Amino acid sequence: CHLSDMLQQLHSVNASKPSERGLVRQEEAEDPACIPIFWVSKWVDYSDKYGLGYQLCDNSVGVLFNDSTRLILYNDGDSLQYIERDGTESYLTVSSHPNSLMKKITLLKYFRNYMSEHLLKAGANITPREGDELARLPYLRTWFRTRSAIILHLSNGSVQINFFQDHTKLILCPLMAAVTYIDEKRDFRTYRLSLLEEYGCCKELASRLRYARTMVDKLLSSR
Amino acid sequence: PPLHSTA
Repeated sequence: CHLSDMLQQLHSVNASKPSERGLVRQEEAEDPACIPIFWVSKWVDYSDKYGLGYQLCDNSVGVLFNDSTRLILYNDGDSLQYIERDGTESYLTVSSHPNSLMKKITLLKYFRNYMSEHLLKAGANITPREGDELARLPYLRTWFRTRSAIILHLSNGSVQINFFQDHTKLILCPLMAAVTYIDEKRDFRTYRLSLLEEYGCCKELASRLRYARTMVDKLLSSR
Repeated sequence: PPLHSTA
C-alpha cells in the first residue's frame, strides 16, 4: 500500500538533519502542484459501539465500522461505495434502496449530522488537487491514536497525522513523495520531501517529520 | 486521547 516507499522517503529526509542547516530556504521546497487530492477534514471515534466516522475535504463522508466494513457517501449525498471485510467493493446509490445497507446508511447519516453540527472543517480554505474523473474515492484503511496524535491511513497511500495540542497536521503522500504541513495559524504549505532534504526546513517541521517516521514504522509493523 | 476532531 506504498507504506514501504513512505518509510524510505522519511528515513532519507530525517537522516539529512534538515533543521541543522544554517541558511534554511524552506520556500524553495514548495511545490503547489503536489497538493493532495484528499485529506481528512473531520473525524469522530465511536469505536466503542459503531466505528470511526470521518469527512474528506471534498465533503464526502465515510465510516470504518467495527465489523471491518467501510461505507462511503459521496458529496452528492446519494452515491455510495461499500467495501466488505475481504476488500470487495460495490458502487450503489441510496436512492436505489439497497435494502441490506439501509441500517449502515442510517448510521453514517448520524455520523454526518454530528460532524456538521459540531466539528470544524480542516483546510476548508484550500482547493484540493483534481483527481482522475473515473477514479474511485479512497477509504480509511486503518487508524490509531497516541497521547499526542491521531494517525490516519487512506487507501490511496496517504498518511495523515493530526497533532492534538496545537492543531498542526501533516499529510504525507508516497506517490508524490510530498508532505503538506498545516501550521498553528492554519497556513497550508506543500513540500517535496527530496527538496526539504536539499534546502532544509524549520525545527517545527523537522520535529514533526521525525515523529511521522515513528508512526509510519508502526503502520508498517502492524501489517 | 480525544474522541473527535477539533470542535
